[PDB]
Amino acid sequence: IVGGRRARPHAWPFMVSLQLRGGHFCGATLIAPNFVMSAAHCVANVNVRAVRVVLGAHNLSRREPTRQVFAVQRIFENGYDPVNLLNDIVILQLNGSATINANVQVAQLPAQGRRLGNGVQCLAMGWGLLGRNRGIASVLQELNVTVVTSLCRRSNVCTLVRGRQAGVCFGDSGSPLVCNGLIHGIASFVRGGCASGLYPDAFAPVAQFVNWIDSIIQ
Amino acid sequence: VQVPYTITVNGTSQNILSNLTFNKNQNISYKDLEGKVKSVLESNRGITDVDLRLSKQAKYTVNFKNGTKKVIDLKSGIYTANLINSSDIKSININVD
Ligand SMILES: *[C@@H]1O[C@H](CO[C@@H]2O[C@@H](C)[C@@H](O)[C@@H](O)[C@@H]2O)[C@@H](O[C@@H]2O[C@H](CO)[C@@H](O)[C@H](O)[C@H]2NC(C)=O)[C@H](O)[C@H]1NC(C)=O
Ligand SMILES: *[C@@H]1O[C@H](CO[C@@H]2O[C@@H](C)[C@@H](O)[C@@H](O)[C@@H]2O)[C@@H](O[C@@H]2O[C@H](CO)[C@@H](O)[C@H](O)[C@H]2NC(C)=O)[C@H](O)[C@H]1NC(C)=O
Repeated sequence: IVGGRRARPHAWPFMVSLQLRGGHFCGATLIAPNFVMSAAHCVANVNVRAVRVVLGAHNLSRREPTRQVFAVQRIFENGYDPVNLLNDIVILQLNGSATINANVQVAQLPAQGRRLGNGVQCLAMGWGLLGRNRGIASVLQELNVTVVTSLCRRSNVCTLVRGRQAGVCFGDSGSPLVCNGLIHGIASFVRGGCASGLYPDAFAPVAQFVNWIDSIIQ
Repeated sequence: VQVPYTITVNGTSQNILSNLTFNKNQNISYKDLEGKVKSVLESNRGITDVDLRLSKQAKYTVNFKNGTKKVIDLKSGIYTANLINSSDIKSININVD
């Protein structure tokens, strides 16, 4: 997240860090005690047996006893198209169920088909790079963004920060976009680099997949 | 670690066999990978940034240790917002025109 701010500790208890040997590589969202939701491109080219799902984290550079760590037992995709970056969503079933508490909570999802109009105010978040240069964040970052429909696609939810170089960056893929308390987006891709100030960031549109999500998580 | 790569230009490259250098287990982005591909395009064949923009097509394919591949268009300016473990890359094939 470029141009954001630190989140207050555990403000977003559905937020998930997906990790490999070298640490965080993607975000995700807890959508049931034993399911998290991320971008399909986050795991298409990785060994899913090696992925660790870290719940209840805040500062990735510290040992945090509030953390719960799971492996991925099964994945579910729904027609992912990596060339056109369409249907960029994956559900990861954990090898167990999270213990729900103040720090680990399940996110709420919108109704099937709900489409956000131009101008809706949202919040992005993640542990991605803090700038086009510089490295991943330690503390979870959040950023006020606005839904936009110009320079977008109907198959995406896109967001912009007016008149500033701010937006998602590398390592933010898979992270939720929260609008009116609901998870409306999964970070997918950027254009012309991070935080160009010109091209909106693109999110997979969660509301278009709710019937499928519900069939998997019951 | 060493990662082999190939460069094909107008279909008629593929003579040269050498490697790229990555840090073991380090997470990198596709913008990082783009810069490495553009660097070896220039040093190995003198194909500059200007040359890439003037080309009809310019792509590279990343082959991964899990058997999958990802095809990146060097002219699209699109980047997925993920990080990738450099140890998961098996090889890279670059194709200009
Ligand atoms: C569910 O899986 C977690 C995570 O397993 C680790 O990470 C996986 C990606 C894979 O690399 C596994 O081989 C790893 O063990 C288990 O958490 C581990 O539990 C063991 C025993 O309790 C403990 O010694 C490790 O430190 C834990 N690892 C981490 C990263 O927390 C967990 O035990 C599994 N759940 C059940 C019910 O078996
Ligand atoms: C920046 O965003 C925060 C967070 O609320 C977000 O915006 C909402 C419209 C909706 O998308 C939520 O799901 C998001 O999480 C804003 O905080 C809110 O501010 C109003 C007025 O001050 C207050 O009544 C709410 O309770 C606040 N909600 C929370 C969760 O703090 C904040 O106002 C935004 N800042 C700017 C400058 O737009």
